[PDB]
Amino acid sequence: GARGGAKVVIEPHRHAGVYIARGKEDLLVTKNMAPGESVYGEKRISVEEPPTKVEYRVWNPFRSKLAAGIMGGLDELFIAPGKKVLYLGAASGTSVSHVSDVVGPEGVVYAVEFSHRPGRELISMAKKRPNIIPIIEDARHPQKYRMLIGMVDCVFADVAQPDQARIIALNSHMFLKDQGGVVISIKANCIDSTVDAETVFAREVQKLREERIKPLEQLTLEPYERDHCIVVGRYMRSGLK
Amino acid sequence: NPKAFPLADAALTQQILDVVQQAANLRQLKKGANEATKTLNRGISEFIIMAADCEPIEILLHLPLLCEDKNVPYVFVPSRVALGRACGVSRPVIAASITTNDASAIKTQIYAVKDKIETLL
Amino acid sequence: ARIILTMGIRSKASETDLSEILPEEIEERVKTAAEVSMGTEITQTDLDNINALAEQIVEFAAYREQLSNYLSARMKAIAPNLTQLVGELVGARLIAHSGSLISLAKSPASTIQILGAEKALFRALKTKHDTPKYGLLYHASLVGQATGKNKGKIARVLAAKAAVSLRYDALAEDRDDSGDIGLESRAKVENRLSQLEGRDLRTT
Amino acid sequence: QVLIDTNFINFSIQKKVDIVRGMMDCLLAKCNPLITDCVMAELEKLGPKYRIALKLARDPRIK
Amino acid sequence: PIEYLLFEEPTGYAVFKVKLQQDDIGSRLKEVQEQINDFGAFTKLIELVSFAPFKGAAEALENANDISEGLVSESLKAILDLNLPKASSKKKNITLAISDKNLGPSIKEEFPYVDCISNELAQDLIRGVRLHGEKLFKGLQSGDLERAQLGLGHAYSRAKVKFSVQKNDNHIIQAIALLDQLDKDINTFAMRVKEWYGWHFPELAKLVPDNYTFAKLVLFIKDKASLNDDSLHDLAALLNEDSGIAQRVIDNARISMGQDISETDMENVCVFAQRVASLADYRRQLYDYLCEKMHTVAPNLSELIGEVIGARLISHAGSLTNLSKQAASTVQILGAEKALFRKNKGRISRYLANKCSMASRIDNYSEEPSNVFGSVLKKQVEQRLEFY
Amino acid sequence: TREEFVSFKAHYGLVTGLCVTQPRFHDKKPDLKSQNFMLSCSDDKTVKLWSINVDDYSNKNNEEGLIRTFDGESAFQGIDSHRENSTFATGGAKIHLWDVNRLKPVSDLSWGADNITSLKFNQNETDILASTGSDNSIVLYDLRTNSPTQKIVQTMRTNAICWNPMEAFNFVTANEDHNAYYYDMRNLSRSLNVFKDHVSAVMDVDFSPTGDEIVTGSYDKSIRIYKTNHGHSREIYHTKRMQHVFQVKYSMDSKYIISGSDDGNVRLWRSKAWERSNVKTTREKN
RNA sequence: GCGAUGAUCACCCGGGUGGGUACAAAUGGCAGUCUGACAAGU
RNA sequence: GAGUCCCAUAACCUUUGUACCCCAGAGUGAGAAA
RNA sequence: AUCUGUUUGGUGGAACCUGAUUAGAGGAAACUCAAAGAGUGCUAUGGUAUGGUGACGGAGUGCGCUGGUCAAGAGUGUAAAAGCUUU
Ligand SMILES: [Zn+2]
Repeated sequence: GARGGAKVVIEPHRHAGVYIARGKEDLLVTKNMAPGESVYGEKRISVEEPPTKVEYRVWNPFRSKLAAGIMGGLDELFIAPGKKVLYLGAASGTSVSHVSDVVGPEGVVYAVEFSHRPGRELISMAKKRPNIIPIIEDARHPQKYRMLIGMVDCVFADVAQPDQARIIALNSHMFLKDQGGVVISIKANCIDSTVDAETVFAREVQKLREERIKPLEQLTLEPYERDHCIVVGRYMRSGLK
Repeated sequence: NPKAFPLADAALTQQILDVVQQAANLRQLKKGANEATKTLNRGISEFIIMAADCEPIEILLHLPLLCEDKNVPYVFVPSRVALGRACGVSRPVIAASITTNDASAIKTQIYAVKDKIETLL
Repeated sequence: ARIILTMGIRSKASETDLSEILPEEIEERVKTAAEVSMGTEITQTDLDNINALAEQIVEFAAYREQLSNYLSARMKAIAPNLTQLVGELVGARLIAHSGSLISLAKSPASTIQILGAEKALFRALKTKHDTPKYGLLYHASLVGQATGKNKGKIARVLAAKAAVSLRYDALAEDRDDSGDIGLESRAKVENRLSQLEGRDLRTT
Repeated sequence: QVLIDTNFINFSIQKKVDIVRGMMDCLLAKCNPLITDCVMAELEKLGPKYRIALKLARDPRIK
Repeated sequence: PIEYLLFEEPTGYAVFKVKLQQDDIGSRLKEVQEQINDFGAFTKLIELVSFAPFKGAAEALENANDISEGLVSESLKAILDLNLPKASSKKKNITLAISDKNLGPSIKEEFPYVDCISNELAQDLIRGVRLHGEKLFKGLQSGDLERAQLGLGHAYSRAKVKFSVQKNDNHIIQAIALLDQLDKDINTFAMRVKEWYGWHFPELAKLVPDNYTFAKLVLFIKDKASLNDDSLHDLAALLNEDSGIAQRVIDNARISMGQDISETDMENVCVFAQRVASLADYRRQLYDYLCEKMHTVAPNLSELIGEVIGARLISHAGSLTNLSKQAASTVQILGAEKALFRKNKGRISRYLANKCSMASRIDNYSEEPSNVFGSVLKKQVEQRLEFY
Repeated sequence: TREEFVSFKAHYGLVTGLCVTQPRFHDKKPDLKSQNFMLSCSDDKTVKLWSINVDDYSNKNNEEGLIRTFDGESAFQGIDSHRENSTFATGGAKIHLWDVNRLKPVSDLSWGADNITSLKFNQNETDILASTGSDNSIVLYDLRTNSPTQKIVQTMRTNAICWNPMEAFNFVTANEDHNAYYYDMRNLSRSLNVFKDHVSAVMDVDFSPTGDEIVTGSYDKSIRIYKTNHGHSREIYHTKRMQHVFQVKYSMDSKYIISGSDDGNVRLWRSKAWERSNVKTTREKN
């Protein structure tokens, strides 16, 4: 398929900071913040621009759930160039690096991770990317890293925890701007494997409404994932009605 | 604090080893560290079982990192001799993986142990 | 590279002075970054070799300057008249492109104009499109002074006078190493540039 | 999980059918009945005539 | 009943005074939520009374740790003591709004006369101070909050991870990338030195094929006209007379076809030949450093195959962590383009690759790796070698 | 937050009275900062003291539930607590003065054999108390004498009494003839004012802490707010879902009104509908 | 005196043809060096 | 009059020279020896 | 090729039908002149306006207010205490 010597046409996506590489096959690609290297072995595309050699990275939907959301057709992403994004559950640079590419030099990414072993690489990756701030701390206690984070335009949560609703709740109140963005990736099995996936998704949305987050849209990630959905909402402190 | 973490207690060790033995009869078990590493790459692992007395322990400490990256449950059992015996081979086994198969006869038994491993983590 | 030699570690930034290397506004900026630097410490064993690499960079730049001064001396003795007109650097490339001084001398002035742009020239000639007009002479000082369409005209004028001076360099049996023919040739092109640039297209 | 409509409560009272027990009988399974604010608001607006319906709707087993 | 507010910045501690108290019963009403966003409305609620910047980067990290652990630093104790008025422990207490509830019990211990509040009313004020940031400080030197967050963020994160330069293996990748570059440049420049001096004495390039010896000789015999018996001894000292080149050059310099080049040209040749000399010495210095670093970073891998071969293997994987995470088969094809590990010959290569994979795992996941396991693992390969 | 701190199944019968107090135990200082206490009384002949965990302050880091029970011979109908000290009074078939540190009524007050339906302690002259009887009567007590003082009989029963927070000797009464009467303690022959807007029985009354307004709840499913200097309401509040207003109170900032009806809902109202709770710029304010 | 810390798994006559990776050289190829008298001012 | 701006300071093809290679590749996964 | 005549790309745009629009449809210029919309930036800060009308201000005295230490008193508790509450 997308072999080495193949030639492709790069065009912009509907979302700012995201691109499409056309050909016999289409690829979702983001401009490389740190040219010449791959974070996790993804394919890369070089374009000769007047000349400077700019580079692009391939975004694999089967590895990043945010990428799966783009393929499935999310209407609104608050992640855009020149915005501050608080990334919860940043295991490594598999998805944060691509988010760091979208926000660009002007934006920042606050990557929050708990486990130290994935944390160590997040530090090493962050030093190739000046706009990533790694915060090796538990997301269940935002008070610990309140010094480190300012107000953020969007909050992205990939934490696979049964009480993610409280984690997203606490972080938004401290750091998310009014009318800001919230993006959640919900895996039904982690939250409650006893009940069906549809029940779990309806339950998580109800909790978000209780927390003054107005859901805007919901999307399931098939064929890339099973029993997964991404809920996109807005933080309306004034009122959801 | 110790490198092998979490380590299953006596009650949970037997429950795990039973699933390992049934998986071997059903051809749903991959034995060895190298084979376990491959299955994580393909995303076909329900969970990884490792032996905590491996000499040295570090030769299987890469698997937890791959597991956490892929969000695959993992757990350590005290003995590699016991793990090898349950796996069905005639030699000690330091690491093993339960292959994912939605049409298997031991779905409930696997998912029962899988849930307990998640609580332990 | 010179900053590394002066200060080896961010700690030294507090007391080290970067005045001779950097201006005031720049040197203070690096000092602030030093205390708040995001990077990690390095051992003396690492610092010793990073200094060794840095010593190579400054020494490379020194010898590169020496070779540049050497080439100027060679060009001012093998083709003094050409150097007066086009310059040492561009003249050297014109000789090197043809492979010899005599080979360049036997070329017509039109070729010298478009010497370095064969790829554009022969593509255009075969596909019935307009041909390039600058070639390698585009980087001469006189062409830079010209603007707009006058760049194309000065390339035509400068190439013609370069052939006059170059031929005097190659084929003169008793040439003085003075560049006198080049100096008078240079004045003609400057006068041509002055009147050519003095004209204004817009009605006054 | 069952969403209760306002008229459902009124007819259930007419036929002497308990909400929780009646649902278990119909489906032979545990049912988690649910009343939204709209349904609760509609019951309150019906007036004093439907005070009995309002009190049953407030049974603790109804979430 | 909130009267003072404590806000923790990366730069320092700020204390505010609450001029007006916002409505609590109507806290969830929209207009009281919007006033937090509006600076015109917010500024009537609170006012800055004190600010105490940290001395430097070191103090910031210590107070970041203490605030994370809910402890009252000496710096925090000073600012609070300077600002908060003395009140009774029982009759009436000055009220302080703090973001973190865990910090309340600590402040109460130091200051019995202050009651800490972190209810939703307090959080709303803290949210407003965070929202407007430096705008509330009336120009007081708060540096730049965004920039200091980056420095403090990395510091706090690594301190918990206990990141060390010892775990660093990128020095190996730099050294190997530089070492082969030097091996290319030394050859390329040495070849040029042969050409330039070839014009002046073409045959001598044939006499001394080894380029490094040729450069040192050319540094001595700058002009082939200069030929003395003492000079013959001095160049005879260079290398050895076993090859006889010492006699050949003297006899051959007398009768040769090289056209004499100018003094300035000779100056370039010797300086350029001197250049080739420096890189050769630097290359050896770097090579020893790579050997030394390999032992420290990956003693097992270096001992099992070698420092240079291990360094090439780490670079191919891109990092020591990448090499460890790979399966044994992938490691074998990782060195299958340069034949790093190289039917019976292949069996050793496949056998050796598995051991190299385990050697990497010991090095990568050990804070202070030893070479004890590398030695026995290499020994196991030697027995396999003898068997086959 | 409009959320419960706690919920108790306090009494088997009807809750006929409730008051939030700060107890003063002889040997123990209760933590008012971390705990708030309420007293409840009911027709099952028992008075219970409860403790509730609150999150006002973060100076600590339980014992949340029933603390003490006072048994009575007869059913209780009203309860109120002395502001300055711990003593509280209950009104049932007989009005009894209780002390928190004693399980039996410390003193017995009663004008006669008639029962008491409600009572309310004065807010400034804390030693003065007023009660209402089933015989269409209002009785005044003074604890400094441990005796009743004055009694007046009206044409109809009065359901509630509130004392003026800014005027120690003035109190308003909710009456059953669609009216509320403003009285002076020292001269009860004449009323200071009459409020006439309601069309059913007035069941509760409350003063704003500023003392310039009163709010009345009525059986006609409405809430009316009066200016103390005018005999007619300036406002009426209602809803289709509100079914019989039995209780009305003012928020302690005088900005809101809390009403409880028999449909089971406790509603919040603005004291002045056109006002808003946000902080105003000087240009808004002026 | 084994092993999951990993068992097992092109052509032609000792000689010559066929194929692959990397680097360097070529005065080897593509591969052929634009036009030619007017222009600017009063 | 006339494309420096697709590196003629270059790319590609051919020849020669030098050093290595002729097993699977996301390799397979319980045999081997007797 | 005084062969053949389809496809691909450009030029052109009759009739019928369908839709939209209509003092026909457009283009260029700007440190030009107007009438509006949206967003953003800025301490954008009197919850009741300077310490002060010789109607005053400063110095000092007294009263008043605040903090904890000590002593005594009252209550609670005890065999007696210790201990705790105190507007
Ligand atoms: Zn609804």
